[PDB]
Amino acid sequence: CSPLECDLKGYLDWITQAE
Amino acid sequence: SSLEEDREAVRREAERQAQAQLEKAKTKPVAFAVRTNVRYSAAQEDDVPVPGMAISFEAKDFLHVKEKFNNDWWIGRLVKEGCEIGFIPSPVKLENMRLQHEQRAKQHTPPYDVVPSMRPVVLVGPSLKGYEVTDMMQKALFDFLKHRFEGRISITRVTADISLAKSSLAEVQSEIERIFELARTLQLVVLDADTINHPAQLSKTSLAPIIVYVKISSPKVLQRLIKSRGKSQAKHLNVQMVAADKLAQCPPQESFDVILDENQLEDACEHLADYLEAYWKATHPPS
Ligand SMILES: *Cc1cccc(C*)c1
Ligand code: NI
Repeated sequence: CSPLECDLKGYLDWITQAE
Repeated sequence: SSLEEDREAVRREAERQAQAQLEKAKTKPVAFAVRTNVRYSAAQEDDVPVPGMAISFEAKDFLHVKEKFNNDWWIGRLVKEGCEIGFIPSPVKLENMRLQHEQRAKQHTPPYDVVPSMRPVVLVGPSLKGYEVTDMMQKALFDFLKHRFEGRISITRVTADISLAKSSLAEVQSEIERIFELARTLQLVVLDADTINHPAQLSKTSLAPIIVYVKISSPKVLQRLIKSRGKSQAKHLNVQMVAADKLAQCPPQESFDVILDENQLEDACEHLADYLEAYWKATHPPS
């Protein structure tokens, strides 16, 4: 899959840790 | 003949005493720090209290000052691991070099800014503070640091617009004093500065911060992260995007101390932790 979808999921997981 | 040997004995008792004071200062606390606006290379003619023990520096170096030897010389160290204490030329000493040169020739930037003893960490990016993407990504980093550096760290929220530190002016000046105070014990200081979204906003202050750029490389990624937070947050997509673009246009080596462009939190956290552990060693010699 693309580099962009990968980055996105990285940062979505990053954000969930702050929840 | 035997009075030339009296002159030498005078010089070296003076050197022995300065040396003794230098040995004692090794375990004294740090009184304050300076950021250098000029360079200095020690030279025989400067008359160092202990020859061989002057501290040379470039512009924008940091010095920890322990105490005063006399009006020409302080005692302290360059903030760099391996660097132990020596003699730092006072602002009087450096100005008198110029002045001496000028008074003989006829026959305004201070050399130092006083700065927090530990440079405070300010996070900027990926976009605007006060919206969820930026607030949550930074919060995750603050949470990491509070755990990794337990015992060695102060984290504090600064709500005052300290960019106005080049009613409010009272609150701002108070927050600057409090930051200096937190740093005096040589713990890592980390600011959650609500108003600071760009490195230029702290340029004229004397906080001399470690600026950390939390960078999302791709604007399309940020666009999708913002939308992932829903309509309320997606409503303000535009302000968030330009705020992000402005950071990306900053010249990096001039604007930032650390750039975290890793898309995984653990990697960003460990990059930052490496930097701060190196800063800890620089600010905490085994001497
Ligand atoms: C789909 C995918 C493959 C490898 C790495 C990532 C982040 C994503
Ligand atoms: Ni633990």
